[PDB]
Amino acid sequence: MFMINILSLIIPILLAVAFLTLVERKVLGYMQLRKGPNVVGPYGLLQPIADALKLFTKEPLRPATSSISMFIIAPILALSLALTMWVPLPMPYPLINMNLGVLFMLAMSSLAVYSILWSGWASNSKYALIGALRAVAQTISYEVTLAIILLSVLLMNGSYTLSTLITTQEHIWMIFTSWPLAMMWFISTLAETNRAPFDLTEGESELVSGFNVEYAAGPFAMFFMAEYANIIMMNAFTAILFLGASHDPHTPELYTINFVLKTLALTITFLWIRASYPRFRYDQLMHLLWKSFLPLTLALCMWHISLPIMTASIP
Amino acid sequence: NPIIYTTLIMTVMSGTMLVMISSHWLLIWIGFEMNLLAMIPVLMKNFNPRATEAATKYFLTQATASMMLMMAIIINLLYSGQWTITKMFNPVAMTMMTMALAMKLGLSPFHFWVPEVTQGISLQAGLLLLTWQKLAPLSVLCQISQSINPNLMLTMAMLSILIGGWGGLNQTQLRKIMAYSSIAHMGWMTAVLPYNTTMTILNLLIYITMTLAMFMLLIHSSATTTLSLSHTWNKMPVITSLMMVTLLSMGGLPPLSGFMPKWMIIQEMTKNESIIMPTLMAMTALLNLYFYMRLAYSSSLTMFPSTNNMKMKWQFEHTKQMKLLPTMIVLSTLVLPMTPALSSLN
Amino acid sequence: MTIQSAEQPHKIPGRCHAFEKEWIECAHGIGGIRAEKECKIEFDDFVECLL
Amino acid sequence: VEIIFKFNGLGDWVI
Amino acid sequence: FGVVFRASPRQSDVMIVAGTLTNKMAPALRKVYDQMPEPRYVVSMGSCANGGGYYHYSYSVVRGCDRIVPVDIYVPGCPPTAEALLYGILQLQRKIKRE
Amino acid sequence: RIASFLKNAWAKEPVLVASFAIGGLAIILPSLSPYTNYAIRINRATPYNYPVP
Amino acid sequence: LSGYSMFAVGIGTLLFGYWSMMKWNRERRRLQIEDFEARIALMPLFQAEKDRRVLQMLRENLE
Amino acid sequence: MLTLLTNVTLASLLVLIAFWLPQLNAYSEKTSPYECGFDPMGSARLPFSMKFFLVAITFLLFDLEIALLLPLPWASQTNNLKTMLTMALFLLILLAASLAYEWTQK
Amino acid sequence: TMYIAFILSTIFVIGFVGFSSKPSPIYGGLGLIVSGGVGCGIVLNFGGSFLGLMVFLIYLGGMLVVFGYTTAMATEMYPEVWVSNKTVFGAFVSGLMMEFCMVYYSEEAMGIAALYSYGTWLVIVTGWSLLIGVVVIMEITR
Amino acid sequence: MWFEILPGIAVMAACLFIPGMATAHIHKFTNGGKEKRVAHFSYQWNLMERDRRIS
Amino acid sequence: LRMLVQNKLEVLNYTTIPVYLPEITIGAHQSDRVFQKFTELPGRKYSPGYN
Amino acid sequence: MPLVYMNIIMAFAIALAGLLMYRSHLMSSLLCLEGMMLSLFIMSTLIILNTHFTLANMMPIILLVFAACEAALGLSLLVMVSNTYGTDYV
Ligand code: SF4
Repeated sequence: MFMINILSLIIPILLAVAFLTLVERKVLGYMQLRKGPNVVGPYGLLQPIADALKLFTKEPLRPATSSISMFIIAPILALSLALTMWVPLPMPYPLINMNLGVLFMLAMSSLAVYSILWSGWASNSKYALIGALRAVAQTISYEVTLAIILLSVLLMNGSYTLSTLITTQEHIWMIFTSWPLAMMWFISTLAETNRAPFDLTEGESELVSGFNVEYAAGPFAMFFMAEYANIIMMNAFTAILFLGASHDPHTPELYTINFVLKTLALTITFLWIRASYPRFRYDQLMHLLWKSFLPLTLALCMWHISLPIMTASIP
Repeated sequence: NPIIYTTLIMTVMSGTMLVMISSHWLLIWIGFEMNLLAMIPVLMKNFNPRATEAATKYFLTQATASMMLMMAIIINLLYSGQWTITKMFNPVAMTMMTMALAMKLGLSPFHFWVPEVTQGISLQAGLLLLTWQKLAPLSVLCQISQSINPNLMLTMAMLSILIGGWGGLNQTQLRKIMAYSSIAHMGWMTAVLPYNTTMTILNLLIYITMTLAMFMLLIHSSATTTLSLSHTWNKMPVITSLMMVTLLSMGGLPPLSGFMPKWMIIQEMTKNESIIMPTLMAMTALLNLYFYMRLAYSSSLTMFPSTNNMKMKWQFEHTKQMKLLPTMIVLSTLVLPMTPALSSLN
Repeated sequence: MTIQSAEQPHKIPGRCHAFEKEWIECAHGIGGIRAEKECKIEFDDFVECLL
Repeated sequence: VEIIFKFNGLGDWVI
Repeated sequence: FGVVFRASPRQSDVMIVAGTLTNKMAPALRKVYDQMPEPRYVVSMGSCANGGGYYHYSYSVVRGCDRIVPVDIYVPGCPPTAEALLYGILQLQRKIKRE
Repeated sequence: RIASFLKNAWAKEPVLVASFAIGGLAIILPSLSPYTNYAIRINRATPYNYPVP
Repeated sequence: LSGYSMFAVGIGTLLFGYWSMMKWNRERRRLQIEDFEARIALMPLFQAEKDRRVLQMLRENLE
Repeated sequence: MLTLLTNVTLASLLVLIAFWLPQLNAYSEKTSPYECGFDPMGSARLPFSMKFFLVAITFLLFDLEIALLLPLPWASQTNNLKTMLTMALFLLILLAASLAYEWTQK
Repeated sequence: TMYIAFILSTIFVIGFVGFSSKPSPIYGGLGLIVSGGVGCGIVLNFGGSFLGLMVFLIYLGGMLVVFGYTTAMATEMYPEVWVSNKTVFGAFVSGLMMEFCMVYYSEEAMGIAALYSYGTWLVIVTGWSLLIGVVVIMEITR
Repeated sequence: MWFEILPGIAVMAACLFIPGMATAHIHKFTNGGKEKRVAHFSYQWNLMERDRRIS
Repeated sequence: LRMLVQNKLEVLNYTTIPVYLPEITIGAHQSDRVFQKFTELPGRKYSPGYN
Repeated sequence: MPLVYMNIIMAFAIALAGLLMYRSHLMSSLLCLEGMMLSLFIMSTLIILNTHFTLANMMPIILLVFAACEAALGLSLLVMVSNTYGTDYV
């Protein structure tokens, strides 16, 4: 019956990305004073399914210039990995007890953007190629610092297994110990997921919906959907990794009741970032990283390498 | 800037010294591998549309060679679980280690890259490529002389001499000729290797001394194409009058030092019987000599017509003297009644 | 880094430590050449240990 | 296998 | 009302045509209309492009917006008050609902 | 005067300054701490492998 | 407010962090090593069991 | 492998219900590539830049480095840290050093 | 049994059949993606999981992306699919028949953790090598 | 007003709430309240190896 | 570039290119002779500091 | 030797023959070379996993490094050749 467990992992999350869309327009609406979607609800609630139906019902043209195979295979990979990254996530009990699933989170995250590269390559359009390319730039440029700071915050939990990361947070929370790395992790999740100030892949006004343009109905729904999969997922990841909680084994559910709060508390924040800052432009986007984030990530890294020895506090 | 250039060249020296030190195989493959990365950029100084594809050739062949080598190491490990150099324990692997090294020396029929690459770079980077790069792969062949499959070695060892001959009669511009000279001497080094390594290392020393003599001379005159060399007899007659000799020492005319290699080699192989092979080899070495002679005719023995513009150049002495040169001439010539000292190499 | 044995962290045994140990103890002053004769049996058992 | 050198065959688990 | 301005026709359907049209501009308009997914619509807006409107008689205007694309609802105005527009699009929904 | 351009760099590139600060301090400091001798010692104490009699 | 206050609060948060983490981490090292004594006590008879079971299967398959 | 298969089959199912469903009329020019209205001046070619690889290669050579950083958490529990610790710092210095060299050769 | 590791080896080999045939570098990049995931799976089956995830991360999550940059610099109009030429497709079939003829015919943890404490020398030469490799990239592009 | 966001957000929570519960109880449902068993190392698996046969 | 300014023969290095047009080129006899004459001058037999 | 190893070795042989059949723009060759690299890696790691020859668990990753490293270099040369032509080996 492991299969029904998996299905039980995949349906609720898709429902969650739909309602995530709706919340996005809601909160992001009230920042603007204007109310978000409302009329169709009554509280808007029925909207996202009407939305998705509007999409899938709508004709999804196969572009004349595009090669078709890549053009179809890319979205598939997008939702694929967007969902697959969810499996080893301790809530409290992971669906899979990977010995080193964090590293696996990095693996999935790193194959993610490759789909973007195909998405813009097979799309054949000028905007497609240029936007896809700059997209891959920002992405990788952030995955390096990403993985280093994640390393440095992992020297002290003990090991790459995730469940232990609960155990190592039975009191103080990791965040008080190494918040600056939490900042850089936060922002790296704010760019790797391609979000608000680090906005370039969509391009928007800069490049009229970026790489994603030539995709029409369903595949567009897939990239859109998968994008929100990554946003909630890196949010949950940060939540478990920097914010511990009380955990009685006899009542696991209690813990989850806490956990969705602590993660939702993050996701909303991205939206409340989106309502706040103009995007960086491709120079500065990489400037602040290579010039400014990174060296601190290193100095902090040697520092965190060095505490356990000086403090005699080896996990 | 020199401060970086010197770090590269020193890390090449290190990248070979490492091969000459480590016993573990992995450190040898690391030795070549580090050697490569540090070898390519130095070919790219000055930088030409030509030089670029020169380096493309060199890298492409060295990379595939290093690949086959590592594969054959891994196969060796699979069938004996070792990392120490020693004997290899699986002929299908051993022949590939021989092949990989055969590319690294540039022995024929793998040789085709070497005459071309030499064409693409300045005589500095050229000389260094034809001497220092010849150390490491030989440095490992001496260590795996114990189990070599002599047939496979002598075949490339001969064919290197024929190809090192016929492709030498044909060219004008000197660098390509120096390439066929070296590609020919490597046949003589790698020939005797199965039988007695000390003769190899002797021949190696003579070869390096020789090609140092030549390339220092070509540098001293900045000649390249044969005709360009032809003018030099009037400006600084001595150095053409000295290229003659060093060329003859390449040719191995017997009073000269360059005869010492061949004449020890012929000894060693003759103890092994194998009497026919050195006869063919020594006969072809003649063919190798002939284009050294023709090149001598362009230069010192006869005066090709001078160009007028040369006259002003007569006022201006050459500068930036290269200290190491005179000794590199003299050792590469007069040393013949000092063969026995070869036993110092044990 | 050389050899199957030769002290490894937490003293984890090689899978074929024994035949290897015997075979190397057989190998010293004999040096290389005669070694491929006399120690052949040991190396053989070591081979079957490997493959 | 007769190619190049012998491949002992059977399932992978055995080793 | 759920409607949201999203650029790039391939991710959009109904099209507003606010403001006066001109000759050089027209072919691009036909291009964009063609590149929309079915079930595409459009909406002429203002006295603008219902039929040139104020600029009905000039060499560069292309009279109505109608003469290059198959318009749905019209929303007369100059400019139409945004609210009259709103009544426009709601009327558009009350036309889709009869589809 | 060398102290003076620290005011300058601190005015100019603070991020990088903090970086060199903790980045070097993390190297110099550890030798000073006594706990380090305990720190290695702890890992002598824990025995993944069995203690053969 | 004042910039010094920022660094002050931050760094204080750090040191308190390192401190508590030190305590808890050491303690968990102790319960770990005790767990290693636990397994290390269990081991030998498992060695015996796997032993007899192996020789068993080997005999059976031999027959 | 089971969850991989169910995920991929799920997605592929969404694709098939995405195409074989609207059931309407594709035709030329509708299927022509988008170019903000006016037709493209030419199919995508060569957006060449040294400024791509000049850094992207540096990415690749840091990623190889972090690949060596990964063993660290486990290496931390080795019996002899003073033998280790220098190296634990060492690579990071070179990482930084490499960056530093790039930082200022422009 | 399942022979699952072995059939993975088979998909691996055809991954190199479509890869070693040379039909625009981009599709070959796909070839190394497929062969990559198959690779990490195969090495995962012996349980050297950390390594399989190195290659699944460091290689495929690194390399083939930078190749997804080279093609932006190379491309040329009308790149060829595998089907787009008789020698390419002929080559792919040429691989398939051969491999088909063939078919017709933790320790790791401390093991790699040892790299630092117990094997400083390699760390030295790798550090030095990568560093001066960055220098080489400089001295070529500049 | 802003409180009216809540119907939109609570529906999020419950959805995310589901897997966290759904797995944690399925374990207990299958394992008989034993609350699953991790086996990161060969040894612990050896304990599950010694087990099953013992029952 | 500064290195090129020094050692002027280098700046002259290609000015004596062999192309053998009849007006520029000189037969070996005249050149051997004239250069044999150039050495006759007091300051030219040797490098300047030594003469 | 178990058949799987034979299969990987053969993947090497194809990863070489592909490098040497060698055609059109050379970027394909840097690919084929990297594929070759990967086959050697996997073939090594399976072995070190086999005999529990634990120290050598360090090698494959180190192997990988330099190998990837040279390939990382290789693209740069291609750039230059791409710089004057829009690449082709021809
Ligand atoms: S409607 Fe009023 S505003 Fe809009 S174009 Fe016609 S005239 Fe100008």
